[PDB]
Amino acid sequence: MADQLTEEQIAEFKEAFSLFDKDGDGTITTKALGTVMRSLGQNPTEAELQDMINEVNGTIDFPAFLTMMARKMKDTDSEEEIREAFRVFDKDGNGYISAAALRHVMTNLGEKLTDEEVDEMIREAGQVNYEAFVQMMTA
Amino acid sequence: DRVRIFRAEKSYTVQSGRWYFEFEAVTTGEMRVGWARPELRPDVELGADELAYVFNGHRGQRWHLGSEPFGRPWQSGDVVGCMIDLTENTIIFTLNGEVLMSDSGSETAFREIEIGDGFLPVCSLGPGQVGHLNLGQDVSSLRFFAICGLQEGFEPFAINMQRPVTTWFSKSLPQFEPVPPEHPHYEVARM
Amino acid sequence: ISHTDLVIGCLVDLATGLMTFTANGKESNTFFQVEPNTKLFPAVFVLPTHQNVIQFELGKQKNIMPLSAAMFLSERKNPAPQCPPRLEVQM
Amino acid sequence: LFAGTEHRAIMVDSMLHTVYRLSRGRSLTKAQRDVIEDCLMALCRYIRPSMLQHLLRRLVFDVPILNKMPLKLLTNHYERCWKYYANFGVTSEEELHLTRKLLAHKKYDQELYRMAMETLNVIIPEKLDSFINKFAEYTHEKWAFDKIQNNWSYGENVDEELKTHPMLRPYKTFSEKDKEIYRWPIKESLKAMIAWEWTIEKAREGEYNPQPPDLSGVTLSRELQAMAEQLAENYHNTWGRKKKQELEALVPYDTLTAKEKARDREKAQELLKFLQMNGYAVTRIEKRFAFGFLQQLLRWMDISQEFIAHKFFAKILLPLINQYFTNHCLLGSGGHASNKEKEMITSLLVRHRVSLFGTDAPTTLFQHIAQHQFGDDVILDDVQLCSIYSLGTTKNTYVEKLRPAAAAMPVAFLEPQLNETKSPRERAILGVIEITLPMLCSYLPRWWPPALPAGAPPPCTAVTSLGNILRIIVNNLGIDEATVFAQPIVSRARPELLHIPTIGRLRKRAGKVVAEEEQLRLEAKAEAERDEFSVLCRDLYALYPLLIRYVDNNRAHWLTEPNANFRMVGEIFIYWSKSHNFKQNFVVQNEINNTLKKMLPIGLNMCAPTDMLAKTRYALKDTDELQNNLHLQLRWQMALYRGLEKIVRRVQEVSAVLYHLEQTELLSKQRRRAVV
Repeated sequence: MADQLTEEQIAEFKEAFSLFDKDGDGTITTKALGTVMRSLGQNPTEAELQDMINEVNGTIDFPAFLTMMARKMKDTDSEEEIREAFRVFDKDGNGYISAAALRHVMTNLGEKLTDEEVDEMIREAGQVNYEAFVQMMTA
Repeated sequence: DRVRIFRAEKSYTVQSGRWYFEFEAVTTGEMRVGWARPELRPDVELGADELAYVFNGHRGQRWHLGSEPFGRPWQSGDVVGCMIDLTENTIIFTLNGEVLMSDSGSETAFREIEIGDGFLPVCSLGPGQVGHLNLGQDVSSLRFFAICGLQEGFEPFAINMQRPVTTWFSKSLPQFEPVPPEHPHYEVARM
Repeated sequence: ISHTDLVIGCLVDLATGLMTFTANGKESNTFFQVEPNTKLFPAVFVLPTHQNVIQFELGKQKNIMPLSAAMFLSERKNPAPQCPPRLEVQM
Repeated sequence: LFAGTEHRAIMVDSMLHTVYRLSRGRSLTKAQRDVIEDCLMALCRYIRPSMLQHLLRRLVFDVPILNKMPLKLLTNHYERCWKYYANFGVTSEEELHLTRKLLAHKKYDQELYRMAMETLNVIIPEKLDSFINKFAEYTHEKWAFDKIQNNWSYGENVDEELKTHPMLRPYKTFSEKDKEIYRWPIKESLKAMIAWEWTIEKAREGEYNPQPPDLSGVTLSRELQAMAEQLAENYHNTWGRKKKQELEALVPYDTLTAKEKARDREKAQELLKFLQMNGYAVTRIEKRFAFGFLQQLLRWMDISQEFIAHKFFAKILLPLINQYFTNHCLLGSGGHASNKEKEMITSLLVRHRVSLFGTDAPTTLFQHIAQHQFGDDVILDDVQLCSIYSLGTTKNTYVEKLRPAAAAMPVAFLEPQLNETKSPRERAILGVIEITLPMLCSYLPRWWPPALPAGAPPPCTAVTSLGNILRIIVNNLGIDEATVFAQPIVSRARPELLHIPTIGRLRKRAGKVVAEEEQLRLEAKAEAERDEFSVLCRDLYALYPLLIRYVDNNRAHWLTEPNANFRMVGEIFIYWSKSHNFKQNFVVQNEINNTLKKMLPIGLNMCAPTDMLAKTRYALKDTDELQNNLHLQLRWQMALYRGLEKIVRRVQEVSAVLYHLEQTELLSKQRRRAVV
């Protein structure tokens, strides 16, 4: 799903891609793919370069370029989302969220979870930490 | 030589209730008292296999499939009671009327023991050690039972027995015996 | 390291109590003589050093009856070697 | 499933190496290497540490000298904390290597503290040409002695099934074609012994079934075993450089195995015994850590004053953590004491925890007296900085309890303590006739801040020594009966409730319980009726008072049942309703905790049962269905024992039992990422 990127990145990507576009076709060389990411500050080595082209002839087209841009920014946000997800629980922001302050924040979020499952969330997990909570949520 | 193992006859096994006896230790050292399964092998050290539950009074540790430190070691002339409660799978050791505790403070030396075929009291005397085993025929002949064990609910062992309980000791004289077919090292084959 | 099997056979004469021992059919120097009314069990003592160690062989020689006739009063006249299940190896 | 591989240990030894061979590489990404590094530590567990040292010899070769890297440090710490409840020298080699290395700085101290528990150009002399033939002749003298014992035949061609040895002769009976197998080897080893220590000369006299002589007549001395250790490594250096040259066109000596060093050492112990003939003898654990520790301690206080006047500080933090590690992990006793006095002047939190550790691990009397003088000077300032003294005020009291497991200077501070953080001042205080007068003084005060402080050392003094302590307890009884600082007051209460006097305490505490019982019943009446929070507060204060109340009740019961096995019957009856009231009351109790209500019912159970149990079983049923009217509405052995107001007393114990009886009594996968 290519929707996980916001607009201005694609605006920045197309600005970067058209800057190194070969003839305006939207084709670039295999080398220029490395240079254009380092033109965007991203510095992956040839290991992260090699597996991406064979995932998709030396001719990189702009949708074929963009689908690789989705996956490189999908994995990084997938792990940094869950610590800031725990930030709203604890009043301080460290990881010390009291279990008393959970059974009204969890029945009031909008996935329509009733009292039985937020119970079932808890007794199959005092204040619990964050890293056990990112373990008990991802499962 | 080796260590002598003392127990009661295999008729006297228990399957339920809560029971108790006493054991005076005259000269301390290597001795061992506790409770054992009825099918007890006389070759093994008392408590090394899964057939015994037995406290050691030399350095204050319990023996079952190994060791773990437990309570104070001995003096010369102190009473070491033992009691079991099959209704809750517990084994409790009392010293001088005072209940011994673990390193964690827990008094129950062993929990969650399977009942199985039963249990029966067992002693063990090292070389030189002298100590008599009051199995509890006369209730007044006991000493520290009234302090602990009486109002808890534990009955003594020989509470209503007009004859004393016969005792079985392990010999030292080797005798011949047929080789068991489930022997782990040796096996025969009549061809 | 011997690649051959040392076979030791023994000889017990009941009406005299004279006991002798043969080593691969070659008679050894030793011998033994006992009291009149005494019994004896056949015996082998061994410290094992192999996967296969010894074999008790209940056989007869050229003109003497095997151990089956010795220990069963119903079969004292039979020279055929037998091994009924009452016979076994103790330890 | 790999638990206990005594079935096989070679395939897993090769497999454990090629995993770490694939650990660092040029053709792998972050994703693929994280699979392997998680596969490695998953195999570092679930196997016995017998086979673990097969790679641990190889890791300490590579990592600990350099600050890839964390892949070593991770697997290391998961094995050194795997048996703490040969390779050991390699670890200590790595331990000093990591110290030589001392973000990445924080990734090291965890794994560290977890482990805290020329021959061709060398000239040959005149006897060296005689020794290269004699160590060739004695080699043929020992080899024919060994083979012929295992029935080795004689053949012109050396056959393995025939066990033929065509070299079954001496080196003096061998030509250049039959001594060339022992020409270069006995000449390069003598050249390696000469290039290591230039001593190739004769200084002593000399010493087919060829038999070697008794070369083990003299053993290895302090200079001979070190030279035999120098001959094994030099034979390993020349053959090891030969292996590094041949395979390009790898095991050292000190970090060798327990099995590899057994076969390599016979090449030097027999060669030094062969060199010892004809006079050609070439003759040239924790305290080491403590030595470097004191060496670091000198540079620390030197740098501490260097910053006081105005890299290593992180290393100081790295050391203090290891110092706190080794102290908890625990001639040499003086060296620690030397460092103990070294750090104390540097103070004149992180180090203080290590200081508390080092004080718990227990010349210095001058340091003690200077501190005691600094304390009294601070006490002069206290009567009139504070941070450096308050940390010293606990470290001393730590030490004052440590040594129990400059007397005037201590006595000077005692008067200073008596002069004027009051509880902390009362804390280190406990750590004759003048005390005896004060004993009756507080007794008069109890008959009626520093009152709490004075009783602390008084409890410490009477315990150092009978009825005097019995008077002090009764003095402590009425003080609480009138009544915070009751917590530390209770801390000394259970410390000496050892040694009639109990009966006086029984008559005293029975009133104490009943007053608490009335206070409980009042709160119960308050519970029967904002005022809800006030009743919750009042019960909390009541629970607070009950905390120090039951604490002395336990140890006193440890002599009452010892004696009586009367007044305890009242004490059981009084504490009965307390447990009944304990049966929201617990809600206030649990917050007060952040138990004694349980254990009080335990000791009283034996006493209450000391005073027909079917009726007790029946009355328990009505108390689980007031019942006092319902109470109004082996045994031969037992009656032999029991013989050796009943309607209410049986009703009393019955409900206590039933109260005690009551006392002892999915999501789908996309839903999980949705709620995240």
